[PDB]
Amino acid sequence: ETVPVKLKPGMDGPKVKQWPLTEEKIKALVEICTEMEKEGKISKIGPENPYNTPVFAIKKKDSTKWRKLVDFRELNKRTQDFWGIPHPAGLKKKKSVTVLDVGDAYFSVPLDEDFRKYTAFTIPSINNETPGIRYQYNVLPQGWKGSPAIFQSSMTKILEPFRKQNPDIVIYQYMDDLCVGSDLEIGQHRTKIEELRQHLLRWGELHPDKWTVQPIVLPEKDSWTVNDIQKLVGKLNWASQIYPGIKVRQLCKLLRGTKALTEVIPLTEEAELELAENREILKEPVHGVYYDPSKDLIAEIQKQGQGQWTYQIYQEPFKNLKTGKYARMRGAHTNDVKQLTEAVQKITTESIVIWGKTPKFKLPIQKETWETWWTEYWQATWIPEWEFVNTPPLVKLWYQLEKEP
Amino acid sequence: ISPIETVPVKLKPGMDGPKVKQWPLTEEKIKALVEICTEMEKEGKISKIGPENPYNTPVFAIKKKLVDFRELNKRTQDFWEVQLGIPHPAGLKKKKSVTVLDVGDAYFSVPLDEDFRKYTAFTIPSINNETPGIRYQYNVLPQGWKGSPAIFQSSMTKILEPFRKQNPDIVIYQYMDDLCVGSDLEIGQHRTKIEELRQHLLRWGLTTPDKKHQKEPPFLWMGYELHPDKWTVQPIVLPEKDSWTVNDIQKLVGKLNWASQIYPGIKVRQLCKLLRGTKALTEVIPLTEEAELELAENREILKEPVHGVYYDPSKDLIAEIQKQGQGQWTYQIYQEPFKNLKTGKYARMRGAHTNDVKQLTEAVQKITTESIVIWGKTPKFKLPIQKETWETWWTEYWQATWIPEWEFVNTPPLVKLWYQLEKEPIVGAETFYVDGAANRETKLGKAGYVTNRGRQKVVTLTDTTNQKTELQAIYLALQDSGLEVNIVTDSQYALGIIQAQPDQSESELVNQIIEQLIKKEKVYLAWVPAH
Ligand SMILES: CC(C)=CCOc1cc(NC(=S)c2ccoc2C)ccc1Cl
Repeated sequence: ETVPVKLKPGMDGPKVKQWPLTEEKIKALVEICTEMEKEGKISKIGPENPYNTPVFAIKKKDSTKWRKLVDFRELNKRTQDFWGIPHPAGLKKKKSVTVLDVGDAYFSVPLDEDFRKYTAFTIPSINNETPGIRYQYNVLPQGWKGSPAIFQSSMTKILEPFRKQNPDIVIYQYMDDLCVGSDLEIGQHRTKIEELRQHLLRWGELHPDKWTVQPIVLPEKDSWTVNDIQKLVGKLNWASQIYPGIKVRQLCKLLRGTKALTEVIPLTEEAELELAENREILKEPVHGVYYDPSKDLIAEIQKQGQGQWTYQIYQEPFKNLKTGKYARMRGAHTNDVKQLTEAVQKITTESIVIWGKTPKFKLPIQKETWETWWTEYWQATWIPEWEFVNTPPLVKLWYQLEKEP
Repeated sequence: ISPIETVPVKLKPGMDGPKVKQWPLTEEKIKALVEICTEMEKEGKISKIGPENPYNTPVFAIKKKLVDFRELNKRTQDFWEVQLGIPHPAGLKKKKSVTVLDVGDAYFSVPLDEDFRKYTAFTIPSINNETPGIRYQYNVLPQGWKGSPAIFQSSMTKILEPFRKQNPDIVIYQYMDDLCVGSDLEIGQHRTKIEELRQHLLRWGLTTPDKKHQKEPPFLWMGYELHPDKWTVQPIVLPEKDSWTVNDIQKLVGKLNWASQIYPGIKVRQLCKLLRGTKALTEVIPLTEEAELELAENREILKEPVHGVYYDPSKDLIAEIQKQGQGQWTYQIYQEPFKNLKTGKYARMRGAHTNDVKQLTEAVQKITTESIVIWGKTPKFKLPIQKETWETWWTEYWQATWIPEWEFVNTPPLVKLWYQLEKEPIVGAETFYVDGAANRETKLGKAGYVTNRGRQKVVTLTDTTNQKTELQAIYLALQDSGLEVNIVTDSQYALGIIQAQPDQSESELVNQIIEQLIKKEKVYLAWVPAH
């Protein structure tokens, strides 16, 4: 049977344009769609339907077989609510998390025949030589927020057995994914997962405890030049927005006179206590920062260069919930966009793992550069939100400072 | 007409059918329409109705050597975008034969969702508004009604599925009232198949056209003439005159701007100059000598035949890009040397501050984006930049940037880095401590410096802004300093520079500083908080 889904009051269906796709990509999608059509999952549609959601194809880390991925971000945002499961604050504590793709379990359930129109999507033709192939869903779509919802009971229903077989293991569900964490060592872990699948199948490596949100560390030297100090002052001065106890008075005094940027200045004991006092303030995360569930989660990223990137997740400015550094993966050496999207997938998963919802990203890339090639390296079932920005020269100089082993 | 499953049409949200009054006409326009409608009435297109229809659309009567649905439409629901992007020659494949069937009034061949038919009611007037008028309605898609192009295509698409299944090696393009049909068969088997399709159509009521109306190669598509083996650019013709109005000069620059794509060398600097301070579209501006000339220098180029070749999937796709000048780029996409599919250029995108490599990055992406639409593939690039300059730049820039598989080609002018701020304070170099200040209200400012070598200066500025003084200070620094300089400033903008090192700006001043930076052997920019 089907349940009556609807749109948030006074909202209309998505009418988002299908961006152009590669041939390789189109061939697969056509291939993939004739099948689901056959299997009755989707049905071609008419011109009297004007809604549309973008689609594309991806190789979910392990393929040759392409996976169909839809961007229901608009639909999701326009779809009524159902007021998922409350976040197991304990998941982020597990020694190791493993993710499972279970969108496959949705086609089973039929979609309200009155909400289907809104799930319309289009397969483009190269050189517009053919009118796009217009389809729509007859079953539950993967990537839509209504799916994991409607399929909740059925889902919860099948996991109890496993849940009751291991209770030292947490099962978290987000969209199409399933986040499974436990403390069993590796072998006893992945054997407990394949074991989990088997069960999961007769129907249809993360380590959170290492995520040491690290500190800021100021440079230490034998002798400091006028320039050395100026740079430090700048950084500290900025950092004073976070730790008001930080002071550069005594240092900004050593900076009296028009001396050579390269000349060396001796640190007064005062400027020394002062510095030493700042080193202390930066020693621990600022007090009072608490996550608000009725507020959006933000993820701002910076390109430090040389394969390096840093990020901060907050809700209120300078009140970071977590900080990190991302280093490119073997292979992405000459691809800024690949490095970036891999970065974003990681952060969004960490975010999900800790707060169970995606953050809205602030990206150091031009909309054009991003939109053109992101899908090329995306591997997640979900798609977070983003906006493109210009990195303030200081924010980068400051975070480039964070500590390393 | 048709045994074709109708499409369910509805009115926009809660609105209701048109009720506009029937425009009054002569005894001559009425008897004309009285003629044509009794015709349609019989063909099975329209249907005489009566007092059971509040709706009404204004029928007019023009003689070609007509019904105004404006309102009915503005009340009709929204359909899916009737194909809005069309093929481009550069992406077409060569065919042996290509026939174009003219499914003209195939509109009046498709049934209109019965229920909706009412809304399309109209009335024939009486001789000077006498007794009741003649009332009718549409049983088929109405020429001019919003939902007809989409509903027609949908239909044509459904109808062709069988044939298309029946012969894959036969490409059929749906467009407007034309079915451009091509193949790689022998002219005989082709001719035979056209008649087969033609008859399939006939099996659904679409009376496809005669020999008289018949269309054949070459075909005019966008700005090209299409031949099945290759295409040619429809020669463009610049008019000659003894009197040029404004419109005259614009419509021209337009045409010329279009040519710039294909044709290389086209210029309109002196031609554009004639629009300066223009009072009215009809004004007559005598062409300067310079304008008379360049106009003459173009006429020539345009008199050059530019033919082209079609897309060959079995061959590679290449793109070469040339920086025609600062901020302008030329590109040509070919598979086999000198046999281009497409070419084109990008107007001097005048940003606020960027550099050549970044600008190259955008041309590259605008292209890639173009390519992916035309070919579902992305070209190999031949770029006038050393792979070192690339690595050197991109690897450090503050923003995610990238360039698909590419290869250098030493086709000057090559794009390079005009300068590079030192990574570390220069030992030895003089150190200018700069400062600019101004009263933002009185716009009166001062800018100057003092160095560790005891050199100082201050200039009083007027009609300036603070950013300008801050920057001027730096300009003076570069002016009064040697080949290697250190510069410390508390300027927020100077901070944007150390991070982006732009080599072109919207600000002439910034430009001057850039010209200075490009001149030094070493420059170190240091920013510091103020006060
Ligand atoms: C779009 C268009 C103008 C089609 C008819 O003109 C030609 C099209 C092709 N090549 C192709 S792939 C083709 C054949 C039928 O429809 C298409 C899109 C080649 C020569 C000409 Cl003259």
